[PDB]
Amino acid sequence: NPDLRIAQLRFLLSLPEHRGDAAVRDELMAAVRDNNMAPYYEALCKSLDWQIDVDLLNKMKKANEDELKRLDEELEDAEKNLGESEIRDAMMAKAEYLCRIGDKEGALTAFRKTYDKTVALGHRLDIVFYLLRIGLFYMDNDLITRNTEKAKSLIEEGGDWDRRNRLKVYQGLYCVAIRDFKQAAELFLDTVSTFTSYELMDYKTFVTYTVYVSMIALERPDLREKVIKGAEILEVLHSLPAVRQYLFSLYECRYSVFFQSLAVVEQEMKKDWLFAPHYRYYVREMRIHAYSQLLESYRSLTLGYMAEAFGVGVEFIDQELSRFIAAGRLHCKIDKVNEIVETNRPDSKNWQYQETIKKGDLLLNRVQKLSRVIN
Amino acid sequence: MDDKALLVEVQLLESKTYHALSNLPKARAALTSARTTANAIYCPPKLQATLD
Amino acid sequence: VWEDNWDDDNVEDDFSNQLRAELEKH
Amino acid sequence: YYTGRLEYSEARRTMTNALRKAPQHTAVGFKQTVHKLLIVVELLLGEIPDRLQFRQPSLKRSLMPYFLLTQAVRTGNLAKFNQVLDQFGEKFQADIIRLRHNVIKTGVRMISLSYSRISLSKEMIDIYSTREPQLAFHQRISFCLDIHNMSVKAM
Amino acid sequence: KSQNLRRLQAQRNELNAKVRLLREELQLLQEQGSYVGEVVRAMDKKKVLVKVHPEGKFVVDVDKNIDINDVTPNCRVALRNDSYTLHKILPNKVDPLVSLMMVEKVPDSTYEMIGGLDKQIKEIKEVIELPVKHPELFEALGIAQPKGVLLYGPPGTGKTLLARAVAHHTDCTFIRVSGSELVVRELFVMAREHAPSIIFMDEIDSISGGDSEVQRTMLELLNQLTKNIKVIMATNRIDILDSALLRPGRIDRKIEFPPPNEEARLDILKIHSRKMNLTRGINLRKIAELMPGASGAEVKGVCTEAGMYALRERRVHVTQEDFEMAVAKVMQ
Amino acid sequence: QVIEYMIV
Ligand SMILES: Nc1ncnc2c1ncn2[C@@H]1O[C@H](COP(=O)(O)OP(=O)(O)O)[C@@H](O)[C@H]1O
Repeated sequence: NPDLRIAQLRFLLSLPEHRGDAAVRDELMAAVRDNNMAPYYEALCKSLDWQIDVDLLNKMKKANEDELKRLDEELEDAEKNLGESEIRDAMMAKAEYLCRIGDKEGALTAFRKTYDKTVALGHRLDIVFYLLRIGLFYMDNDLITRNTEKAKSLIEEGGDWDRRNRLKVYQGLYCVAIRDFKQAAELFLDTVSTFTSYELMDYKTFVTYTVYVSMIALERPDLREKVIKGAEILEVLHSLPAVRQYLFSLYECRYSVFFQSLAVVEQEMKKDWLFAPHYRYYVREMRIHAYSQLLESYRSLTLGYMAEAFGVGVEFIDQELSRFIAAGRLHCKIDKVNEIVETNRPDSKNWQYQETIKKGDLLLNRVQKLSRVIN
Repeated sequence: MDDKALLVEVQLLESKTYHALSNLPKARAALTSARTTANAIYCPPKLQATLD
Repeated sequence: VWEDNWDDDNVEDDFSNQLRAELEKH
Repeated sequence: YYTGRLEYSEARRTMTNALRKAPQHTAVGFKQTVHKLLIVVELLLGEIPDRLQFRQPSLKRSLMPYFLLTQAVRTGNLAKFNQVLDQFGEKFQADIIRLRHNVIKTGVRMISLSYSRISLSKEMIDIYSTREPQLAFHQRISFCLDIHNMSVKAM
Repeated sequence: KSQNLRRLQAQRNELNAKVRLLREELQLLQEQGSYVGEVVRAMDKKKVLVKVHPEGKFVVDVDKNIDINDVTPNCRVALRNDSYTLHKILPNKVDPLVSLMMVEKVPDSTYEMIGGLDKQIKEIKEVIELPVKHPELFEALGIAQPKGVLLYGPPGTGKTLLARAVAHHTDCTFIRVSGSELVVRELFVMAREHAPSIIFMDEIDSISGGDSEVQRTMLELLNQLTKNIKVIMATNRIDILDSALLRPGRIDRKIEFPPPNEEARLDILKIHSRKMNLTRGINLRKIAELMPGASGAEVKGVCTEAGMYALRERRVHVTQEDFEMAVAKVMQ
Repeated sequence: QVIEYMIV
């Protein structure tokens, strides 16, 4: 099932000297030494990594022509007494095998080839999962979205809601990579997760991904109780105490350990390949949601009690909160006249206005990009 | 013997013993199991309503 | 991505600012 | 665009009129400096983060200095805008108070400690409104649709 | 100015054409309404032999722009507005079998979701698409023709669904003559027209000469017989039927359906459990634990009843125990 | 805005 943790390894190796060689190097070449697969694993090492030596590469290409050569005579064998289920499965030799080649033609032009001569929807969304899931490995967003609108074609009897949840996990795992943190948590949250022994779910990851994707967009009063007093996730983060003490350090206001808990997440931001403005934006919105949670209950916030939030003192809160009100996303202001921060709340009536100036402009601009002669 | 001839009632009673102190190793399992074996007999409303 | 981030100027993040924060206090 | 090559009131409407005709035109000269120069002038009026950095990967046309000065104003201090200016020095387009203007949009609070600190009729503060304040922006899109009629006069 | 003026001419002429056919539209609708009807097709100079809807016959003409050459029988379209002469063609309007397929809508599309039968599908695909899509090795192997398959098994478990599925992987057709309610020998013509076809039967003894009569009645025409039609008979027991069918080989294939064992019932209960939501983990084996004599249906029934037993508590996830009170309910 | 307030 291309491609597994080798996606994360392919990230971690090409990640800079934050992480290079030395024992992410062997587990990568445990697959490269395994699966005998030339057409990506030379394009893998091309990226500032490794060159010829050809030492693995010869019997790698040789077993590639062994399996690739022997699969062809089932495509030419499946006419004696072998129907379209067997030309089908011969194209599954070419399809699973030429999908773990990791080529975007060897898999991609085989799947539309097996989209012809095709039995019903034990296939039509079996492959469009299996095409979507390697599209995650190659992050080609057009392939993902076209597999969504090809994958909303489940009206079989398709009200197969242990296969909607496979697609719902795929939507959550993709929409966390395209900033849509609203769609990610609930989809994840209301899923439970199970996909052929959770092999793409790769759990020891999933419920964690939920409980540190939630507090971006899942609203702090509403379903955060459904996070906390929801008896489906609390017992499986019981074995995961780090994200647990990341979770109950917001609603319990013990923030001298919460910034500690968020500094952990900024060290396990390194792992996931949906990476860079996701963790910088993520720490930004954990940070801003943490400060806005504190000062909203008070009409006046003193310097000593805001210093009590960790123990950072003054200038951390001063420069940082001045950057936040420079962004204007809280309502506070660094009233150093007394060193007591004031907070009323102008509501979200203005939120819209400010939102829609930019929004409106962008929308018209798109049309302004089109509605000239170029049509 | 024949399944749950009276162990619907005994299983109800030991299901009453846990909730004095205990947790989920009974809570849903033995009670719902008593209900699964409680839709296959002539039920009086004493035993069936006590199971309700 | 494709929702405009800052990612500009700022020195090493809440891990290191956490580190010199608690170290500078203590 | 050549008319775009002082005033800042209409450099962005001539930026919309400018950034039209280049499917694949040149690699130096005509295609290159129109985009990056005009968005630099779009920071000479003072327009900051959210059209800048994710709009960069279309061109990527040698892409160092002008973007560096855009975040050098997006932060807004003279200390590292110095080394944007003097250490580069060849960036050209020679033709300071604007990155001063950014940080003092905040204030400490408002007055700033009896009219004195440094950082380095609608009683509301300017949120929104239901009168003259938001009306101006409103009649923006209406005007746009009216100007977009031109579409009906083309077949 | 003249070019723009001719653009204004295009606008004015367009609106003037709109008012043309609106004005002669309001005088136009004072004319007649064409009839409609199926036919038995023409023979001669013009010709039709129609049968119009209320009273079913006439012989009418055809207009110059109709090209009487393609208008084939049982393809209803007419226009003999008043004098009785054709104009054009309309939506074919679903021929005969389209009727007894959509009507007896009994046959439910099925494909490959058969719950753990592989010897059975190997043997039926051995004798239902090899004699259709590869006849070449039968006319060189010395085999005459395989035709006619008897599906004997318990009520449930393989009927109306295996013969459905391998009828439509092959895209053959699936004619069912189960029952004779509303309308033998005429069905053969339809099957012949379809070119390739599959005829299916009925199995009633309990859930004198019922349908073995028609069975042979079409094996008499089928034996000497425009060749890729394959009758299928499902019965509950092989011993209950006629001694005339006991004539090897009259039934070139006697496929056997057993009641499902442990793992095949975790396969069918795996699929019907793949119809709905469950939870983070089921481990479906304990339900299959008491599978003992089960039936195909006996699995779809308990999975729907487990869904309803999750529905009774207004709950949106089918837990473990709703299966246990489903299969512990249905033991009746 | 009564002067200011093309659509037809
Ligand atoms: N192996 C199986 N796979 C899928 N469905 C089955 C299986 N066995 C029985 N069924 C169920 O039986 C129903 C089809 O009825 P059928 O088996 O044709 O009746 P009969 O048992 O009288 O032949 C379907 O709803 C189907 O779910």
